[PDB]
This record gives sequence, structure tokens and C-alpha cells, in this order.
Amino acid sequence: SHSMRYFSTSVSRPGRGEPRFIAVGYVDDTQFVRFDSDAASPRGEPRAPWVEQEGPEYWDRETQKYKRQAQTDRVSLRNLRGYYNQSEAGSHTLQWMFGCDLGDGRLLRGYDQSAYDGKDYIALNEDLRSWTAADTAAQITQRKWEAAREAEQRRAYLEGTCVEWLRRYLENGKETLQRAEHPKTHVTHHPEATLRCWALGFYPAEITLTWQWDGEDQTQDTELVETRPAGDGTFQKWAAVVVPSGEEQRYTCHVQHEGLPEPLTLRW
Amino acid sequence: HRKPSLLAHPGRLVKSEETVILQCWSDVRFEHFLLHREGKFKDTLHLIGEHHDGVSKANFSIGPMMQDLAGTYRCYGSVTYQLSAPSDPLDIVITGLYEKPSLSAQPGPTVLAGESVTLSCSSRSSYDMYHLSLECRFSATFQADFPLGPATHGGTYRCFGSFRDSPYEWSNSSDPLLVSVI
Amino acid sequence: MIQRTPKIQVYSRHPAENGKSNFLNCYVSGFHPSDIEVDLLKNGERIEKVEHSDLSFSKDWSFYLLYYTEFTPTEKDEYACRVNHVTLSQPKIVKWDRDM
Amino acid sequence: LYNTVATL
Repeated sequence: SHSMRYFSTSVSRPGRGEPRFIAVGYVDDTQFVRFDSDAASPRGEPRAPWVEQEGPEYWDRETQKYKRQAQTDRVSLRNLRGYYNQSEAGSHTLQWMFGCDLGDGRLLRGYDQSAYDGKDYIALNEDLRSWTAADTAAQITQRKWEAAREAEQRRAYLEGTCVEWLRRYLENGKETLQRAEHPKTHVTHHPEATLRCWALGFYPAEITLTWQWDGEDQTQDTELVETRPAGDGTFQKWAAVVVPSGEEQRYTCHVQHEGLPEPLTLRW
Repeated sequence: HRKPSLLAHPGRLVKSEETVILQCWSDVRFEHFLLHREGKFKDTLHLIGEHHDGVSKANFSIGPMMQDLAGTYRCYGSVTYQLSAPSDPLDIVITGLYEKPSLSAQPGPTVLAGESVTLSCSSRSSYDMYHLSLECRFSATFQADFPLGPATHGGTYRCFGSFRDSPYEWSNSSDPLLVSVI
Repeated sequence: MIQRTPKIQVYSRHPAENGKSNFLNCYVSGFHPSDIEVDLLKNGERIEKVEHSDLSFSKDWSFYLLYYTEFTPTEKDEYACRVNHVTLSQPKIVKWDRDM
Repeated sequence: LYNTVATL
């Protein structure tokens, strides 16, 4: 159930020069590439080991495509300002996201959509041949892209190029991309008292934490934080509960994760 | 001072990602030339003057063609800055960004002298206006009709489509249509 | 034009234990636009060798970033995260709690 | 592998 995803952002700064462009790429939960237009020598930079040995031809072609897209965004930002009758003084944001999902081993579904100032603008439909415009301004873009046969080009990338290279990355980095890392767990006691179940250093980010009581889920009184990055490629999460001081040994924490042979059960 | 002249080599219709020369020239021996563009992205270019072979000129290289380089151009001569009157405006157009329209002749491509002949330009894309070249413009299957009047001297014609909000960005060229008067 | 408030979490990479080298993190997510200023405070004062990740965003188009630095936790040495955003009336400080 | 497309 692997996937490859790209995220691009352009932000305009009237007066302080031409817009800022940043793009990043992921395979599942692992970043592997970045590009920033404000760097001294702007170029595509690897962020995972399994793309570090692709050769200078590969990385020069990627760099040229990034610089082309930043120039394309600069024109689009000027066009959007005209569609919406906006002044030339304010700052505006344009975001773009695309990628492919794999299953039998081929394309499960593709993505390609855009946003302006935080709201939907235009998106490629799941048929990879028609568009969904969000307002009357985006209808101008749809008419231009239909006349340019542009949906044909995005479908060809998503069904061929996206799938081929995702398979290549998954093979060259299969020792880290296809080997899950199990969480390290422990329970802490904080004085009626508080029981906290920890899970640290796991990959991928998908995980489930559940407190119990003689086999009964305790969902009603469970504090739970959002999954957060550890900073080294792994993730953390904890779930807490409050308990009558004395019944601590009646409660159990349960962990479900890809890196465990079978689900875990913990006590304080 | 007097205004200079401005032309494009080989023409003002520039294919996408190609290059064109904008040449300002005069008999006055200007030291510098300025090239100004009005449109989406305004710019101003400067070049030193060249005085060989009986004329004073400067050759501005515009390319590879992108959307931000299309617009209305005017060039100036500098006596020192201290500039002259503006040259006649010149519209530089980028082509090849959309699919080509269809071009047909209502009473036939081969015609008799004195007979009236009308050309038609159609497409399924929602183009807002069409352009004919032997340089007419008519507003918009979306199609516009071009009447040529009584046939005298035929030639070869081409057709382009465009959108109202971006008048310097044209579609691909239609297939050329040869008209013959006999 | 939409705008969203940042969510904040302050924590360490590994379980804290005074006298040992660690990494102190401040994780901001769910905000819009992306213009933001985030500071790591050592006893109320600014640390200057702080790095951060590359800009990215989620399904709802909101951004997320991680700020991190090397540090040594001890006792009675307090740490906090200070962020400012167009959506906040005044800067917001969030203190580090090594039990959370 | 990145991809670059038309303007809006």
C-alpha cells in the first residue's frame, strides 16, 4: 500500500523580489528530496540514502524541472491576481500536490490538485481526464487546460512515470522502506492518579493506542496527543487515563503496529 | 529628438521556446537604446549603440519565448539619460500553446476573378477571438467568418485562437489554406 | 482568503535525563499562511543555533514545521517555545514538560 | 521523479 507524494508551495512578496518556491517529496512517511529557491545555489538535494547514488545526470534533470516550475508559478500568481481583481501589494499563496498510490502492484489511484490562499481552486478528477473547478475564476483555467489537452499529459505521468520510479525507489531502499520499526513502550504513573502509555521510535506513523479495564475499552476518559515526529525519521505518541488510586493494576494498554508480530499488552 | 524605428526578425509571431530579435534603429547616432515592454511583466532593457554600415542600431535578443515576454514593445534613443520620442508600438505574440483551429473557404478555395470569397475559422475549444494571417481579428463549435471581397490576388492563409484575458498568447497555427484566383 | 491557528507541542527526542545530551523539539502544525516565527527559549532567553525542517502541508492545505536544537537538560533550567503568527493577538509561550 | 506542468 505504498505511495509517492509531492508538495509545492509558492508565496509572493511584492517589493522584496520574486516569489519564494519550495518543494518536497515523500515515499510513504519518508522524505527524500527538497528544493528551495532562496538557497545560495538552488538545486535538488537528496534527503534519503537510496537516492544519493542516482548520478549527476539524474540530479541535474530534477534541478531543471524545479526551476521551471518556480517560473511557471510566478506567472500563475500574476494571472490569479487578475482573475480575482486583487491589488498588486498583498501577499498570496499557491499550493500544488500530486502523487500515486499502489496496491496489486500497479496504480490504485492518482492525485493532482491546487489551492489558492488556503482554499480549493482546481483539481483533476479520479478519471484522470476531467477537471473540477471551485469557482468562476478557476473556470477560466479549466477552459485553457481543456484547449491545451493538459489532462492527457498528467494522466500519462501518473499512470506510467509515477508508478515506475516508485517501484524503483522501493527496491533500492527496501531495507528501510519495507522493514517496519517497532515502538518502544512503557507506562508511567503520575499522582486518583494518571496512567500514561508511551510509544517511541516507531515507523511508519500509523499506530493505535487503547486503554482498557478487564477487557473493556475506556475510550470515554482517554487523553491522547497527535502523532509527532521525533526528528530522526521515527514518531511518538502517548495515551493517558485517570484512575482511582488503588485500582492501577486493573488497567491495560494495547498497542497495534506494523512492526509487532502480534499486538501488545502493558501494565504499570 | 526624433523617434526611432522598431521591427522583429523574422517576425512578431514567436513560437514557444524559440527566439526573436527586436531591432531598434535610426539615422541619428544614438549612444544607447532602451527597449520597454508593457504588459503582465513590465521590463526595460539597455544596449550600447552600433554604428557600422550606414545606420545606427541595437539588436535585442528575446528568448526562449515564454508567456512573460509577450506584450507591447517600444524603443527609445538616448542622446547622452535623455531620451527621444517613443517608436511605433509593436506587439510580440507567443504561439503554439493550444490546439489548432480549422480554416475553410465558404465558396471554395479555387475561385474565379471578381467572385466573393469568405474564410471561416472554427474550433471546439472556447476561444474568444480568432486571427487571420496572409492580420485581422474577429470575435467568436465557436467560429468567426472573414470576408475577403471580390477575388483579385490569392495567397496562403493561417488561423489562430486566443482568450480575452491574455490577448498575446495564441493557439497553434491552423493548417495553411491556399486560395487561387484564375 | 483563509487563516488557521498553529497547534504546538514541546518535547524531547529521547526520554529526558539530566546531564545527558538530547534534542529539544517544537512542532507547529495546522496553520495558514506559512509566515511564522518560532523561538526556543533557555530560561526565558533566545537560543541561536536552531534549525528547522522543510515546508510541507497536509490534506486540508495547512502547513507543518519542526524546530529543533541540541541541549542538555538539568534541574531548575526551564525551557519553552515561543511562536508568533498573524492569527495570534500576542506571542504564545509553551513550556517544556518532560512528562508529556 | 518530479513533474512540471502548464500555468494556471
